[PDB]
Amino acid sequence: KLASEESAFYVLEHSSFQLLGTGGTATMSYKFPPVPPENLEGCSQHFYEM
Amino acid sequence: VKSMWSEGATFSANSVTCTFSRQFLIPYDPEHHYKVFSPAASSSPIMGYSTPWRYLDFNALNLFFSPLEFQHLIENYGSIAPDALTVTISEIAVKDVTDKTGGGVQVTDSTTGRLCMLVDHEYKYPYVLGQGQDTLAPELPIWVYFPPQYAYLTVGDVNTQGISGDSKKLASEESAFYVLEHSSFQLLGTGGTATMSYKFPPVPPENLEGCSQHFYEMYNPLYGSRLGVPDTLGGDPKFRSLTHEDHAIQPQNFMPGPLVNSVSTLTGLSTGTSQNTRISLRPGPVSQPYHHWDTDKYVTGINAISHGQGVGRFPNEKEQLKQLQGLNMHTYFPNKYTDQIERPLMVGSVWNRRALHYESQLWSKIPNLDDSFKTQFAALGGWGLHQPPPQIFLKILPQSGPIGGIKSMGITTLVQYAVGIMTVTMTFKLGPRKATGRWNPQPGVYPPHAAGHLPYVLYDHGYEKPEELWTAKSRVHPL
Amino acid sequence: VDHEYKYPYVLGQGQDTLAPELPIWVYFPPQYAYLTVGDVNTQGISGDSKKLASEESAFYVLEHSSFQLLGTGGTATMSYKFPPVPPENLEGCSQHFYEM
Amino acid sequence: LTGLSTGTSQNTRISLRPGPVSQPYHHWDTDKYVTGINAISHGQGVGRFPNEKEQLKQLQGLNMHTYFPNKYTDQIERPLMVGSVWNRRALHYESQLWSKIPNLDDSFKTQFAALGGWGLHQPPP
Amino acid sequence: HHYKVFSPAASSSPIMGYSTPWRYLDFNALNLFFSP
Amino acid sequence: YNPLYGSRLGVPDTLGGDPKFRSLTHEDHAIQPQNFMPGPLVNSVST
Amino acid sequence: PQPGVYPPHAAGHLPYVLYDHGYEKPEELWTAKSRVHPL
Amino acid sequence: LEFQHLIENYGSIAPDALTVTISEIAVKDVTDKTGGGVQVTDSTTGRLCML
Amino acid sequence: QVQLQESGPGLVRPSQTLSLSCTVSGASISSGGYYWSWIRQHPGKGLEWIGHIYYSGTVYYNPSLRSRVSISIDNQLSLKVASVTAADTAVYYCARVRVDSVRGAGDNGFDPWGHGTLVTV
Amino acid sequence: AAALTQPLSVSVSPGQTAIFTCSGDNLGDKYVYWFQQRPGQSPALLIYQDNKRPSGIPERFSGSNSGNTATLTISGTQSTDEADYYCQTWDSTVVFGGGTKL
Amino acid sequence: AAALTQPLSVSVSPGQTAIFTCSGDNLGDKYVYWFQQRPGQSPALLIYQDNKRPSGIPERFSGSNSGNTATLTISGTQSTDEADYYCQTWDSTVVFGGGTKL
Repeated sequence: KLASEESAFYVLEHSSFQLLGTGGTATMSYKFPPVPPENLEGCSQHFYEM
Repeated sequence: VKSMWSEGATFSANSVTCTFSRQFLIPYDPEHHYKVFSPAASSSPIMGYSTPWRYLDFNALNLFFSPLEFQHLIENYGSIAPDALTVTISEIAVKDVTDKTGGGVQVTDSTTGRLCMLVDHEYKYPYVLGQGQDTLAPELPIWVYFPPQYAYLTVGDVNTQGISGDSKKLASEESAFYVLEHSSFQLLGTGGTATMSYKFPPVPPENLEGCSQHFYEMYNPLYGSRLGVPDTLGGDPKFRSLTHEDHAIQPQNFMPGPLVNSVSTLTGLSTGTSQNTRISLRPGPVSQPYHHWDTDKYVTGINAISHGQGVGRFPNEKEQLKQLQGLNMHTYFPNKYTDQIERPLMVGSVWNRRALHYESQLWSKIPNLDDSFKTQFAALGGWGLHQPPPQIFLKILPQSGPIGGIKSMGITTLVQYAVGIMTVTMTFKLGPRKATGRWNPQPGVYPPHAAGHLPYVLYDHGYEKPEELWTAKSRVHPL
Repeated sequence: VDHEYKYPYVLGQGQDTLAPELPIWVYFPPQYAYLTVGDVNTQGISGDSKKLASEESAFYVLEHSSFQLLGTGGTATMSYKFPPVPPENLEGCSQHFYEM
Repeated sequence: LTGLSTGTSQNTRISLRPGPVSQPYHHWDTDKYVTGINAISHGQGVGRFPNEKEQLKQLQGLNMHTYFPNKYTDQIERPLMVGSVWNRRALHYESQLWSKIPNLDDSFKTQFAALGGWGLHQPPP
Repeated sequence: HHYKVFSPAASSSPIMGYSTPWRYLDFNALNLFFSP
Repeated sequence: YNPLYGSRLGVPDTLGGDPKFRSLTHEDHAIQPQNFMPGPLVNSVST
Repeated sequence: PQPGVYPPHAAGHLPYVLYDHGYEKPEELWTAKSRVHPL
Repeated sequence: LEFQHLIENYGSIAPDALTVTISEIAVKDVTDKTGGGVQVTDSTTGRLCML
Repeated sequence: QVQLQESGPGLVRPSQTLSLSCTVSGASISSGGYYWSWIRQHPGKGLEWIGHIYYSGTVYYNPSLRSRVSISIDNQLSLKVASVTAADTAVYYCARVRVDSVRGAGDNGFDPWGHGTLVTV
Repeated sequence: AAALTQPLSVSVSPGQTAIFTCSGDNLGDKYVYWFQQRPGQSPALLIYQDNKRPSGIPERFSGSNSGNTATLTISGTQSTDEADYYCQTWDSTVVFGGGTKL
Repeated sequence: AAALTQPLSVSVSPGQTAIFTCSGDNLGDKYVYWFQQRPGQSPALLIYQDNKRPSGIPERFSGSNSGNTATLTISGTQSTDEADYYCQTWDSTVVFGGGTKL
């Protein structure tokens, strides 16, 4: 598989770079979208026997 | 406060602000001398001075623009002209080597060493920045910049001392010895920062758009011509009128531009004395192509520069072959026909330009000698201007110990080197694209390649540039 | 009216369709046509060349525009304003320039 | 005939017919009318040419050679010669008013076109 | 009301045009604004 | 120019359709490419 | 550089332009996904 | 150049002020590598008596 | 491959112009950046450098033998050392160096040498 | 530097090494080139730029350049290495050394 | 690195050691593997990852990898260690060494 016109070469050094020396601190602070829950509880009944 | 490595262009309908950042390295000088020269030519020799300083040369266009950003520049806009420039020297880490004597090199860090930075805002020292030499910057942001040593040529007095014919340019009263240590020197220690903040003069734009029309074919293809053309010669003219098929004798109101020694395939075209002094004016004027595409192959010219590689990397000037220029373009005169290769200036004329490309210069310098014409656009690409962006000279210091009271103990220049980060931002006043009621899809903007070997991308130092230069005139005007 | 200069300009080349010199004759305005740049081929028997269409060639359909439709009795104006141009100095000289 | 002409070897040869604007193509010498290779007729033929008597005065004209003492070399072309004055080819009653300066860059001088007229960027639409 | 490209086919750089079905007007000369 | 460092561009070696450009060193002073030409010299000669 | 946006053709017969009812459309359809996301 | 500008422009000279600033001081110490001979680190506790 | 062949005149004692020549085979000398040296070696002693020349006329000399020798190029690589009252005959080599990039320190050495000619004085 | 120092001659046996000295002021920040001159023949470029060897020179030659000296180490000397070895630098003209006769 | 350097042969007696050299550019930040090839037989993995030995290899073989070289030290060579020893790294494909003939 050789390179095509759709192939891409993302050099990460074209960006903003907190340079972050000795003792430095940095944060991200993401916020999750509204996602449906995972319902950590089983069932005491078969669905075909209701 | 946040310390950042800044890089990237931000476009607008108005100007684009393109910054880049590299890591520089002011290496060392074991002797802080000035080291005049000893050329001693034998056939006008040269005479120089080798300053112990480091300037930096961010001249080319392929540093401010990524290839994606250059492609976004070409397919969206129709002009470009710079208007501002700031050069920030970021975090400096001047350090010293302790010579492990069994390992050889051990690099600790020095807090007392400094980095003498001088900005030449007054243009006191000679300007060697815009001549196209092999020390500019790395093309990719991961490599380390090694800035070049400062040196300059002066004018002296040619003598003839030797046996056969040995000439040597010695110092005259007009010769000059610019010691750079008679200046103001931001001393710029470890962690220090310094800026330049230049502002470009009003320069004419570069018009990144071709033409969909020949300049000599701007008439209605029907309807003939109101004027006449001679038939008989010799005192009895007997002029006749024209029809719509007379295309080779249609009268034009504007002439083409000059073609002073445009030929095909040393010194090229050259001034000078009898046959052997002969300094070269190599890439012609700016009004001439040196590489285009005729009906079968690529014609390549005597007056061409290679821009790399050899086989050469030449810009395809297809927008000069269109408007009545080109390489083997003779002019004819009916004088009692005289084939001439030189075309004169011809008071009403239009010659558009040699096109700028992705790797071209930005400025050079118009020299301080007077009465320039036209000089708004230099050769080798770029603009070329009175008062160009000033040179930023960077020495480190000669910290010179130890002694011991009488002794010349140690090395007395101990050893020091400085690394850093230069973040250079430049804004380019872009013009809006010219209007076309065209209905055709304009040709796409992609850099030229041949087969398999794609343009700028890493392959199995990896990264390879195309065979031809990526010119900037690929959309149509429509004239 | 082509105020944006989108279409090619064929007006000022000196061809035999301008206006009547006398105000009693009827003007027949000329048909619009233009030349473009294409791609020269060589197809035929001996040497026959023919400029075919290239990617730089253009097909300006004028019906992609704004069109004052201008029926019976209608009026329409243009109102151009000339740039500052140097004058034409309609006066000779009573002196040679090399004899001053 | 083609007048003065650029182009390839001998046969492509597009014509730049009415010279530049700095040249006459018809005036009156001591006996007759001299009429030039680079003339346009403006009608009729015998021709209808403007009598440029104001260019024959100020050191221009048709058979005006320049001479150089190089080791004289008769040349018919005269160069631009950094301090120069060439007044113009005169406008007449039937001349143009504008033509167009083409959108390609770096014009000189192009404030006045040939065939009469001014010639300007952004002409009357 | 076609557009009628061309068919010049020179034989010795030919031309290539388009014939728009429109009418422009050309008041360029000086002898129209001024009487003698 | 800087009297060191050569030149980024090239200069022809062979002529006749096959160019074979070469690079430059710092000693190529008579073939250094200039971005500005000199001015006109219409009949400058000596006696 | 992202790939250029031009309608597909094969040889000589260019896309939408008048030829000697004249006007001819390309052989393949001009699809709309020619720049990359990057997913 | 400044002395030449002094002679060709003026006709007298007399001093009236003088300041002497001792700038950045980097008193350092040699550690005697005994096989290299000299290794210069930097000292922050050493000083420079100025009178 | 590039080979360098010399030319020896023989022996002249009473102070005549010692002329030599070095025709280069394999590659022309006006084809790019390469110095062309003249190097001596006394029999029983170390090497000695006279000077080198570029194809565009510029020539560096030894500071001890500066006012005696003369290097020149007419596609011949001549050497015209005069004032032979000091009896130096030793040996005359030709050598080629690639021109360095930074002009400060020599990046290359004398890889293609000549065969050497034995002059007598 | 401008005057390279080199001793007269060295003595070696087959099966060991022979390291020479090319002394010089500030020779660590310089390039040193070694030349192998067999008797009756021209010299050949032995070791260039203090570590490298060309294709015609075998892989038993190696050198160094540290401080004020530059050594040339022969690993496993054969019965054909009895040749004068000269060190050469560039103190802005050319500086040739004396030569260690092997 | 991409070209490993190794000398021709070494000479030893019973009762001592024989240390070889496997030179290479930036070989300290790499893995070097040693292979014992007795004559007439295939090679065997002698020392892997610059210090370790497998169960079939006895505890008298040990190596190192520091700087630009990697050594293989045999402690108390017997009369059966006369074998070609090759050093092998991985410069993204595989790089084999020359071989010190013992």
